[PDB]
Amino acid sequence: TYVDPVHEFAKELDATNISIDKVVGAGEFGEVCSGRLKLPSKKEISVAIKTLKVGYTEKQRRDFLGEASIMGQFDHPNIIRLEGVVTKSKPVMIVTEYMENGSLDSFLRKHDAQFTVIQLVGMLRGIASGMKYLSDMGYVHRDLAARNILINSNLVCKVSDFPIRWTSPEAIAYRKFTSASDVWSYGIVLWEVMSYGERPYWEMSNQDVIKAVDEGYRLPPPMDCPAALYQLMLDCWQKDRNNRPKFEQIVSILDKLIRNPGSLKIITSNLLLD
Repeated sequence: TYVDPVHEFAKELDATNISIDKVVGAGEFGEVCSGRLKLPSKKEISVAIKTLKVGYTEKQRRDFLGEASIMGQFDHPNIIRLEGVVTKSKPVMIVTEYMENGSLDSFLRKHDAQFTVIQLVGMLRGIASGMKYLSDMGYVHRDLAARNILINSNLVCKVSDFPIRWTSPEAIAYRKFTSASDVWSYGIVLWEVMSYGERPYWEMSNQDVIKAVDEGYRLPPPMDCPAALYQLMLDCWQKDRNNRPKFEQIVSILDKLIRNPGSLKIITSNLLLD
């Protein structure tokens, strides 16, 4: 079980063991960079590193470290790993799993139509497996989107970031956030992946995204989308949240498609009424 909140779930790292190799850019609370971490066993790994800005407020520090207090509760291959934090020296740091290929939406946009269907399904299965663990822990992510999935050098996808286009109708209507609203979001991620990082609902007015979805309109099948995967999207996007599949069921569906890749050969900016 997840517990809503730092040193209970995060290792205090010795800054001597951290080196910075490359500055990436600015983040919400400070700089973002990458580098290397020397583990207690002397193994050296690549890591992503985020710093808290100089002259931070106490609220900024709490909100920044709050990420680590959440991430550190999870230990799963498809959830970004927290290596630890530095708090006893400044700048304050959060050190996480290095992911060579960055955010999934931007990665896919660079590689439009360049992966096999089975490669894409493997990415999707990893995301679903991470979400099955989060939901098993009782954690509702609320921000599941391809931009919040990171992808490593071997194309393994992992949930990160601990949004009207990704939010279920009931969560928009009255803030009813449940694991079933994360399943809705997963359906949108499925569409994002099969579309190679197209923006869900493009740049439709937000009021129209809300109304169209309420009226029964759904994102159209991506080009060359397997029928099985478009059906899975529609299932994730059931109006009745109780009729959406559970994450365990999504993982099982994708595992069957991986085991029977022939099934993917059956193929299915305007919204379609469902």
